[PDB]
Amino acid sequence: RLQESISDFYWYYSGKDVIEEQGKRNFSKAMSVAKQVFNSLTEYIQGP
Amino acid sequence: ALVVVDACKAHTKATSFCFRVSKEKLGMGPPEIK
Amino acid sequence: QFLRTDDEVVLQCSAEQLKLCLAAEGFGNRLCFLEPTSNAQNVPPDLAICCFTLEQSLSVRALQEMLANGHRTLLYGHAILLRHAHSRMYLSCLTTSRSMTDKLAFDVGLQEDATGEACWWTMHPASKQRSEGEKVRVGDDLILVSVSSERYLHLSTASGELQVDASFMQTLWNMNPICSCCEEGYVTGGHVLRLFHECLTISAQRR
Repeated sequence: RLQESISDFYWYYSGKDVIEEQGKRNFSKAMSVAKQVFNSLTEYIQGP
Repeated sequence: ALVVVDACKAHTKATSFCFRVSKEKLGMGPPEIK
Repeated sequence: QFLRTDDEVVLQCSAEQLKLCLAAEGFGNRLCFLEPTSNAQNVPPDLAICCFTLEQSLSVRALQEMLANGHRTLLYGHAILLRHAHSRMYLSCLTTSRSMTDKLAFDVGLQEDATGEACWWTMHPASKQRSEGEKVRVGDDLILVSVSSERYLHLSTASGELQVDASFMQTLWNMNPICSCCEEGYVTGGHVLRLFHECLTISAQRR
């Protein structure tokens, strides 16, 4: 659900080249929770 | 069906042909046609 | 087992339980009408008029970019571009209706142009059993809606016999893949060939 959200978020502004502030800050506080959900399933699998 | 008859009333007992090798006194499907 | 790109499908609906498939004439009488297949014990049906195949399954509106500008796995939510096997044409909808009843019931046909304005028809499930991104398969529930028009393929309940319309009426469909991508030299059901050993021919009522 996250990747099919942010993939269409990217496909929404692929037409404009230079991207401005608040859209990429909305990108930033989404990739900041992506920062932790990306390893929250890795400390389920690095166990022996 | 032996010559051709109409497909308006062509039924199962009239037109049903089949293919066999030589039959004695007796996913997708299996690959048997060459 | 599961659906992928480039399967010869046939769209079923069920209305006595009547089994109905959507047919295609081609080269004249462009608005396409149906043919029954529940009564196969008294009529041989025609399936070459309704071999339908899709080859492109892009995203929800992935041609956002291309309207201004191997075989992939399709999902629930993704778009369909259809193709016939007889006409080699694309399935679309025309905006001039043949209903003459002012109920906003448009009728579909096939278009020689390759413009993806009203030839793209995205996919949606019926119930909450499957959700967005789920696994498409045989024998499922289907709801199909367009992009630039977005009306649903339904059956006629107003007058005459039954035919397919595009209005605000949601009728469930069935995908039904029939022929997959099989190898060369190996015949499947619905391929023309000849029986040489002599040719199996008809003379010039010529029966």
